[PDB]
Amino acid sequence: VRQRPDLLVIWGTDVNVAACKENFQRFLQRFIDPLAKEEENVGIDITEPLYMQRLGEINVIGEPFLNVNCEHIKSFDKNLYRQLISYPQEVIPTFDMAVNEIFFDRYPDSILEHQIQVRPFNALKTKNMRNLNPEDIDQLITISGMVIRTSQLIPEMQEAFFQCQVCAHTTRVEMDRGRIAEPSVCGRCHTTHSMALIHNRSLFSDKQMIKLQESPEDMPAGQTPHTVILFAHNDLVDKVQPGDRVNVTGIYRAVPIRVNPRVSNVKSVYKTHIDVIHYRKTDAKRLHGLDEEAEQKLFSEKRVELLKELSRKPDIYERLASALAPSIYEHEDIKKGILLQLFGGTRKDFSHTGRGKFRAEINILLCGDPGTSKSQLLQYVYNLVPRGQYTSGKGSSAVGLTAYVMKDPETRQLVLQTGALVLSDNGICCIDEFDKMNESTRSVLHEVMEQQTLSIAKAGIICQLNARTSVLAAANPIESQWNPKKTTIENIQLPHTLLSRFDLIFLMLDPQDEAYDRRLAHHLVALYYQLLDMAVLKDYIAYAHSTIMPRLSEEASQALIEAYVDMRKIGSSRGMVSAYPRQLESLIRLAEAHAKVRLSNKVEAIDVEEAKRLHREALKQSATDPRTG
Amino acid sequence: SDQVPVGNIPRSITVLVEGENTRIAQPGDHVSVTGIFLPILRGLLSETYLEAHRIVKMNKSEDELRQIAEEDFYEKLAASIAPEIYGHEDVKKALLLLLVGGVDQSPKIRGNINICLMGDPGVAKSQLLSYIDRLAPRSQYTTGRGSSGVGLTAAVLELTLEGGALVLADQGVCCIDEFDKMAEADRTAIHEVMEQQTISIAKAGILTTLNA
Amino acid sequence: EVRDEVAEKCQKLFLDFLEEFQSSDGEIKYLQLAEELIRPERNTLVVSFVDLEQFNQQLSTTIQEEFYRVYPYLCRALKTFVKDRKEIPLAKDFYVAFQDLPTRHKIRELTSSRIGLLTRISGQVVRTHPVHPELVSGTFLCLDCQTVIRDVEQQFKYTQPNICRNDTNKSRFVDFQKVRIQETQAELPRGSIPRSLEVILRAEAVESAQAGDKCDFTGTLIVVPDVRDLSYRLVFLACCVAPTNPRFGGQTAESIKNQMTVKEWEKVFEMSQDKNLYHNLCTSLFPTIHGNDEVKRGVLLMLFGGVPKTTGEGTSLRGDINVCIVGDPSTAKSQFLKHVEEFSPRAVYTSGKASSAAGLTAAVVRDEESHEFVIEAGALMLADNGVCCIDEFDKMDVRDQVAIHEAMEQQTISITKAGVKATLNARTSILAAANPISGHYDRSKSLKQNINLSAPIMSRFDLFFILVDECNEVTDYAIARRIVDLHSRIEESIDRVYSLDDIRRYLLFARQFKPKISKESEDFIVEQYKHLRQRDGTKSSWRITVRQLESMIRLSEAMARMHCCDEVQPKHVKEAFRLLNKSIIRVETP
DNA sequence: AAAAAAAAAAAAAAAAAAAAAAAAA
DNA sequence: TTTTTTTTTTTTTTTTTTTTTTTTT
Ligand SMILES: Nc1ncnc2c1ncn2[C@@H]1O[C@H](COP(=O)(O)OP(=O)(O)O)[C@@H](O)[C@H]1O
Ligand SMILES: Nc1ncnc2c1ncn2[C@@H]1O[C@H](COP(=O)(O)OP(=O)(O)O)[C@@H](O)[C@H]1O
Ligand SMILES: [Mg+2]
Ligand SMILES: [Mg+2]
Ligand SMILES: [Zn+2]
Ligand SMILES: [Zn+2]
Repeated sequence: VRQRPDLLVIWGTDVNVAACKENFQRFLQRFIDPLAKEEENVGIDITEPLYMQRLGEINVIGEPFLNVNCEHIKSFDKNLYRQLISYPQEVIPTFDMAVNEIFFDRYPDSILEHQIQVRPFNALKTKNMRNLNPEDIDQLITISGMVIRTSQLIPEMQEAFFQCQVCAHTTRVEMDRGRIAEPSVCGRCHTTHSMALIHNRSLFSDKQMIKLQESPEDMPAGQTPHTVILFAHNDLVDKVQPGDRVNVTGIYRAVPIRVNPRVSNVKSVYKTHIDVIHYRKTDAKRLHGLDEEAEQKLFSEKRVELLKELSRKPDIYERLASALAPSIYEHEDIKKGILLQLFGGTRKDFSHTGRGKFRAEINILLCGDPGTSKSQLLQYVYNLVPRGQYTSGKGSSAVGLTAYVMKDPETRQLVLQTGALVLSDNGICCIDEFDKMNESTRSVLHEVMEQQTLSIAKAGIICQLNARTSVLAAANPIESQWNPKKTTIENIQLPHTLLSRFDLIFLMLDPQDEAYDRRLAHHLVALYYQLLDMAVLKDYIAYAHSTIMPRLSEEASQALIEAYVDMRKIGSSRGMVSAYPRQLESLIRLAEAHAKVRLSNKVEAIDVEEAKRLHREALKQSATDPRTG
Repeated sequence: SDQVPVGNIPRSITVLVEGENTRIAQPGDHVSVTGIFLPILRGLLSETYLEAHRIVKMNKSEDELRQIAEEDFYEKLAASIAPEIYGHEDVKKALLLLLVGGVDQSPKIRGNINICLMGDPGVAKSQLLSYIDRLAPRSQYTTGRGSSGVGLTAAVLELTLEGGALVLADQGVCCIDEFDKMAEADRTAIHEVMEQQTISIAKAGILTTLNA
Repeated sequence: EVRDEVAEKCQKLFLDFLEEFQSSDGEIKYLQLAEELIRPERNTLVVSFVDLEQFNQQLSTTIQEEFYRVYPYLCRALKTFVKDRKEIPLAKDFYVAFQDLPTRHKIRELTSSRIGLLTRISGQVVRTHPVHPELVSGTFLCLDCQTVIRDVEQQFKYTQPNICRNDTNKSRFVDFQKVRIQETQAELPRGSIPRSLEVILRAEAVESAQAGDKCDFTGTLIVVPDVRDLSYRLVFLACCVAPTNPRFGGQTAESIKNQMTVKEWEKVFEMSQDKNLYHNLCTSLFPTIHGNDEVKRGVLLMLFGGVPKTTGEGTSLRGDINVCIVGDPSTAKSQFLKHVEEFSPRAVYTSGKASSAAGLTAAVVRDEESHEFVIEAGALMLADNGVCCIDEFDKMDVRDQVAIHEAMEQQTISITKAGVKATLNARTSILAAANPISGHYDRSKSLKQNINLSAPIMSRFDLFFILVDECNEVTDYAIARRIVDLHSRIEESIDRVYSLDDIRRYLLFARQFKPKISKESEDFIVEQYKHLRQRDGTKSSWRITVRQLESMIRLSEAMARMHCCDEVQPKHVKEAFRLLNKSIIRVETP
């Protein structure tokens, strides 16, 4: 029975242990979700009770956890839900006892390291924590946020192993209510104060401190963002990395603080923190994170066959492209590029080659006048993918974009903290107003775009943080308008080296077309008075990341070589963006990305042709000329 | 500012609100507070504070139909914006819309209206800008480089986060005077606000995304 | 007096293993190892855990799951094993060092469940604190009754006896060094800073780890305390330290030779006699980089280096060649830097503006445990007797370029900070990558104008390699073919004649050679320098001065070192002259 | 007129030297 | 009651970052 540090009326309450126990057992034995959707619950025989199947899964795998959805209790029994939310300390042990009794009644010969402990989650979301009140103290709450930082493991004692200094008699005292009762008298030889505590022979659990930024959906006027402190105990340590977006369900704890870390006097004001009970990484408004892809049992066989059938349609690429940001009108090439960025290229291992890491992400630079719908795409992608980040040029600095050092104002220790770029390690960094960026902070992006690492060497520590980010940059033409009198490269106003890093530079220009203006006006007005669903695109991308690992073929290789030679000839002009060897690599990624859309698992002529076509359409190479302009 | 002595600076006093007096006042709110002036024990020198009892939001922060139904009611509000400013009939009618603002649509497109009064010296640009400050519910009037940098955006000050004029002016009207002579970084920050309506900071000690 | 029966049985079985285990020959190997335990400065016996598993599996399992509570008993068993054989001092103590633990754990896996039990981890050493004497058990005097409480065991904290039963000269001390490590790059989870846990080393293995080394630590995770409050911090106590990737399977030339195995020496000697070893090394070290033979040769000679020397007046003759690479983007410069970093040991890679002065040269902090101060080694120091790869050199701030110039000038860093002065040694070669000013190399200007490096920085760069991106179709076709072949066949397609480990061993062996300069080679050098100066009589990318004679001498020395020769033949001088001449490029103009 | 490099401001962290108070016996 | 170790506070300095300013194309 692993003790959980997270945790007739008992006292001043409305709960009797037997009543809660029986009610929870009943709920566990006869609960069926009526509107349960087969896809929403994968690998679960819907007709039969859900949580009994959960217990069967526990028996099979052995994970001694039961993710119980608080909404299920809410629907089945609101009084039990009230008891649980109001008194998590008392209710959760009762639920643990109930589930253990149920799971040892059936399957009486199962073997587990410890008993099974329930983890309520999806409690009624607290939109903004600031709205929390002292009346909401020591109660279960669910919030949503982004993890700024996670601290190293802290070992917390649970059993003190004492030994007599004289006779060496060993006894194990157990934590009572946050304190350990030192024997003060040996039981063996009866010598007084001969029992000394022994640290390394004692028993310890884990405790991890996580500083988390909340994204409250209720944002009153003038309210600044809010960061809070979470504690993860004995299994949830390092279940969330910095940058992860989580829904944290836990007990709202308020604890005393000593005016000094040494004197016993405490301020009248407490300070609150959450003891994590459950992490939920799933969100219906975003794609699947890397962890969700990692676990195999996420796609029901029917859903897998549905995705396979989708991949066989000729318009799979165009259907997927049309799905991104439906409120943005006829940006087909740009949406295709963003799709290829979301799919990403093959992650290859080049350690044996002695070459170092190879960038498999895709960086897209949208160069266009401020009027054009540039920032909308960046914000949408930032509000679409997980582990995404956003920046606005002059609002950032190099150190803040890479890493810094600060005194943690809860342990008073100088620790290193990550930057915006690192937080999006396996996500996307949307750099808006890229042009309005001082060269100092711009210089950093070179390594993050080529090596995918960030080698800091500062007094604090010398080390290289791995950042596999994909950069989605947006830039304005010099003079804030794409005057057709100046050449392309001159108009972009960025160093050639940097533009070489980007594998897709989309020029968003305003063609003075009456039909386009009329259609766009229709679209915008319709929007002002108002497909392929999210649930299918999200699953398609997750599956493609999980399984598809495209490998180049002979014809694809030959086509790539010829395309690179043609690019070198074409871009050899004066004003056009010159083509470098680094561009060939870009094509590969793009090709692979397209090969990943079709679930081909092998790049062939069509994929390379599509990559070349998309690259040429970008930069408007067809609409350009040797006399660039 | 109307009650500071001639050669002095405004004085600040501490107020400890509690119970049902919390979450009633935000930064920048003009408030009349009736409480008790009590000292906190530290000769027996003692600091002071106000134990809040009644908080009221005053002036712009404060919290018949026949004329509103009139056809000319639209003109009347316009003509009533800084009446001492002669002429500029059209401009005031445009500023009126800025106070009212459009309507946000979330199919997310902002519903605010941004009006820039550019002109020659001494054409009452500043007076209208000052007048809007005394009228709009939530507003901030920043002039040139007097309140720049962290004056507009937020800063980290346990370490808390303090918002600038934009944050204090969130869901309000930030009256910026001499926008042309503003610090280049500040102009870049505004660019985000008038399109994104947020302030994305990634400085050394700051990594957030404010709501402006 | 309650006896820990488990510990006693473990001690008995361990002593039996010590006095019974036999090697392949059939002799008691650990008896022979203990034979050396008599000599002072020797109180640790290294016992391979594979042997322990082979002899008594149950004992090995008990030790692994109960390492901390039995380690004192293992030490006692060793003390009995040695005492009865020889005349070791009675007060002398002995420790047991385990190695070759089959499984390794990640720093992120060090949960509380691993406390007080055996485990091996891998990490990168960040810095090592000084060595101190540590009190394990001594004597205590009561100031109330003068009753001497004797041999109270300290648990990582000054622990007076809790109650009276009613000095130094009579105490036992053990070496103690707190060395800080951090997580390796491969183990880093997505978007997380590396974890650092200060491991603690004791007698014998008290300096086996140096800053910048990749080391495997075998030992036990423990808790240290930092009415009373029980605030605990995790700390690793290591009974043995070894390199994560040993260079040799077994410092002077013969010592290195014996350090190697028979097969490694066979390989090294075979390649030393391998004619055309120059091209073989060039190809093997850079299989994926097409062409650019001159740059490959330059970095190879850099990896070998020259022969440092000291003048009669005390002047120091630089004996390590630096290299710089300048040219158009996508010319595989950062790839050369990454190749050198990933290949060469003691090779440290940095960036232009990502490194400050202190983190790039050195820093000082105060030891948390004593009155002395420890020195945080910057990037330049970790490259000592190695290489420092500075990518995007031109972007580096002047406040840092001054430090790099100082390091190149006198090989040393002088610090006067935080109450301590120090003159530390930095014998590092510098491989720089600098973008041409304007982002493209202009062929109609001297090298001085094409880059934004200060004149002093360029002056002491032995080799400048210009990589212009001529828009030739044949070269583009070849580059595309090589890149596509690489990306099509990832693991294969790289047939390097010598494995990177073999080249590492050969480099470490050859670095010890100190070739001479015969009279014939001296005359050849004189004539070659005459001709190279006559070259500057069209214009070259940069003037030729005596520093080029120094570079030619150093390159000839490195060339001699490559073949493990003992005297610089004229052929080496010819090759160095040819390479340096090619490095000079004519300033063509309409 | 705008960008690059330098200088200064300012804020946070560290040393530390000394006077006073609370806990221990 | 009398010591002692801590607690503070009161100055001062130092280091990193940011911001502001100066010089050059
Ligand atoms: N159209 C106007 N009607 C009334 N007063 C005006 C007008 N234009 C300028 N003024 C007067 O000029 C003075 C300064 O105006 P100010 O707002 O500083 O001009 P600006 O800011 O446009 O340069 C004010 O006191 C105002 O009374
Ligand atoms: N001659 C070449 N042979 C093989 N690959 C090359 C060659 N030139 C360039 N490349 C490829 O181009 C890519 C980008 O080169 P990189 O070193 O980043 O340019 P820079 O020197 O400007 O940093 C590298 O990954 C490298 O593989
Ligand atoms: Mg004015
Ligand atoms: Mg480069
Ligand atoms: Zn006893
Ligand atoms: Zn005594």
